[PDB]
Amino acid sequence: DKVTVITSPSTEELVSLVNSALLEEAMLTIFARCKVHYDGRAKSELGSGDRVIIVKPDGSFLIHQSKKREPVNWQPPGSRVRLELRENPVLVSIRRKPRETLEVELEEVYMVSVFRAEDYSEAEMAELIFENPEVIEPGFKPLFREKAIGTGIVAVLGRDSDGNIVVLELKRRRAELHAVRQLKSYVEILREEYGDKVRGILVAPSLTSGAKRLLEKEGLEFRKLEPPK
Amino acid sequence: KVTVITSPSTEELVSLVNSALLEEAMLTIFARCKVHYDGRAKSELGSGDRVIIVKPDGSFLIHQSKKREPVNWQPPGSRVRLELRENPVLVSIRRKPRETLEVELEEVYMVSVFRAEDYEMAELIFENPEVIEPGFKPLFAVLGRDSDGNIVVLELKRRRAELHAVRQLKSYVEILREEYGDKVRGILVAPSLTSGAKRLLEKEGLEFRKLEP
Repeated sequence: DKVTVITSPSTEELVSLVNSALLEEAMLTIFARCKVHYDGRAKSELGSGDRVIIVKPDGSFLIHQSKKREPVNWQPPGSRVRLELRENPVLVSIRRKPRETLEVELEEVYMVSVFRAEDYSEAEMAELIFENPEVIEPGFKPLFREKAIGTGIVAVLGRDSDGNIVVLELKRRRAELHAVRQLKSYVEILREEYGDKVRGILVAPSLTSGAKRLLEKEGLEFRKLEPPK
Repeated sequence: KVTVITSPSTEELVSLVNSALLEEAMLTIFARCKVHYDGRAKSELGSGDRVIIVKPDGSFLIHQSKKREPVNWQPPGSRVRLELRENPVLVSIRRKPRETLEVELEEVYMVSVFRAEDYEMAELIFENPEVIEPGFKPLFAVLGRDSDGNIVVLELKRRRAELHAVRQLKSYVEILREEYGDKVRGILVAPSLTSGAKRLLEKEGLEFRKLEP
């Protein structure tokens, strides 16, 4: 029961999902043609128009119009939300301290949705590669690991299926551009010595797309690995 | 107006995203996702359930289950494209300054497409006086007569009524009380009042009626 969705709901349906959401501490999201009234210190009035309404379990109220960025009207966490029936169903958000009120009259509700959403060491990578070389490449033979020459960089030297030297630069975190530059340098050294057979490979959970660009541009490669925890 | 799909295969996802991009419609997707944001400015957030809203103007909004502001967002005047990968990724490109915001969609709960784009009375009282109260006789702000033969004051406002004309109504019914005394009544006519206006209206004894142009 992760997501409930009712498209063009009825009154009893709307009240059902809305109240169930409010009670169950879930995220309520409603796409609607509505009319907006903000009564308070800074007065605001919005007429009929298509809007997205977002009500968080902590009380946060958000009204998003068709454009821009920020909400056209919003209420802070800790505020109070309730659905009261009138000629058309009305979503009332009461912020306290200071006490101000935001009423959203729902003219037509196109969609109502209840979204239940929960809140909230590179060496082990190397040793993992050694334990199972079949992670990186087929018939991959790892040879040795090496670290901390003039830096903190870690590396794995090995041989591939067809015999070429392979360097592996491991990054615990997401792989930046800098990592690709260092890998490139290692590779160009190894190239200078053992010849051009050698190919380097980046090992890291992911990368910035810039890093992928630089990778495909300098002839290097990438391999996906997730650090154990 | 609204097109929704629950637990989509990547075909459905990419289809609906392309539909949002083509038709200039609002794209809303509830998903458990992993959030990467990179550039000269850097932000990284792990797995969790989030709501993803892409507006036709290029605005990108990623909302978590709490607080208020988006957990990550991209300004209006940007570029959003969905690319298939290990898991399908929404990539929002901001240029000048150039930074990029990608969400890896691990589990996609729903995908939705949504359309867009929004952005005197005195005579009406004279004609059909039953508008104010049953058995109402209008005379000549607006002065009138309640069927008990009483002075009835009307102060008319067009849009939502704050407390200004409530003070006005108080003073008007007060001088009308100087002449004609008790049972003389002021009335606030407007499509809507404010809580303050409502309370001041109720305490000082005045009244209210619903009328819209």
